[PDB]
Amino acid sequence: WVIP
Amino acid sequence: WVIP
Amino acid sequence: DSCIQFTRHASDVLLNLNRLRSRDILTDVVIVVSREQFRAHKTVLMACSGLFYSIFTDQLKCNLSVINLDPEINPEGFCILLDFMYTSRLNLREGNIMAVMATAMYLQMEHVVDTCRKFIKASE
Amino acid sequence: DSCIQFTRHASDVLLNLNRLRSRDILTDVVIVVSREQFRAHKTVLMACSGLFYSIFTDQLKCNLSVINLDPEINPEGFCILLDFMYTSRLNLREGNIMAVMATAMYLQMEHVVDTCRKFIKASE
Ligand SMILES: N#Cc1c(Cl)ncnc1Nc1ccc2c(c1)CC(=O)N2
Ligand SMILES: N#Cc1c(Cl)ncnc1Nc1ccc2c(c1)CC(=O)N2
Ligand SMILES: [Cl-]
Ligand SMILES: [Cl-]
Ligand SMILES: [Cl-]
Ligand SMILES: [Cl-]
Repeated sequence: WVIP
Repeated sequence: WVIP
Repeated sequence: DSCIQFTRHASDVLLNLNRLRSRDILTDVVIVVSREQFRAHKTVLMACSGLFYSIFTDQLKCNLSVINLDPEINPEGFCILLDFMYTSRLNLREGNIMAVMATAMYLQMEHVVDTCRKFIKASE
Repeated sequence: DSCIQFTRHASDVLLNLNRLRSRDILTDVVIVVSREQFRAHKTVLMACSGLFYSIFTDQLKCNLSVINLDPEINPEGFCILLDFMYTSRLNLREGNIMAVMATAMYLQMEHVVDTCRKFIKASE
């Protein structure tokens, strides 16, 4: 999971 | 396009 | 093999699947969550959810145009997860995390359940 | 928004769509290319091809279960492109490049046409  |  | 790969292909396919959903194009099922209804493509639902994969591979249920979810399922939680299925983006907030996690557990969406557990553990 | 994103989601969706195709699950159209037939999902075809997007948004053609391609279309070229649609992987070879490019032009798959043009220019 990432900060898009 | 890339070499996968 | 000796194939070449187009990096953005999978993302572009999903973006177009979401565009089709928004315009109600070739949607083939309505998911009923208490008083709310959500139109979708069976293939996308199966590709994202262990529960939908099970439902639509069933010899009788594969032909249904309406699927009613358990009355304990929160419509907002379902909406957030349906958006995630079609975009890879999860709108996870303090106010919805419990509903999102319970819905992801029911829908059998392991990666969503995992990030919810991690965000909850960080706040305790 | 304040969303989080699951990097591998789009790729995992496409991998599952390809698994459904291989098992002939919820495929809703057969593409006929001279003596050969290819089963697929209309939504995936539309999401990858300007030609299929046009065909299946047509008020009459959207309901067809069989689509016959132009007799000049090479089945191997079509097969390579259908595999690309479901995997992001293009099996581009000296022996098939001309057929792949002509098929990609017909199907309106701009990125494939672009890499074919580039590979051809490098060999001249
Ligand atoms: N459609 C399809 C499908 C196929 Cl074909 N093969 C394997 N899994 C499929 N989908 C599916 C099954 C289980 C789970 C998910 C998706 C996400 C998750 O957390 N559990
Ligand atoms: N399905 C869908 C779709 C939608 Cl909804 N919006 C926009 N394009 C869509 N698909 C589509 C249209 C044109 C082309 C491609 C795909 C690849 C390419 O080279 N040209
Ligand atoms: Cl029904
Ligand atoms: Cl997931
Ligand atoms: Cl027909
Ligand atoms: Cl393309």
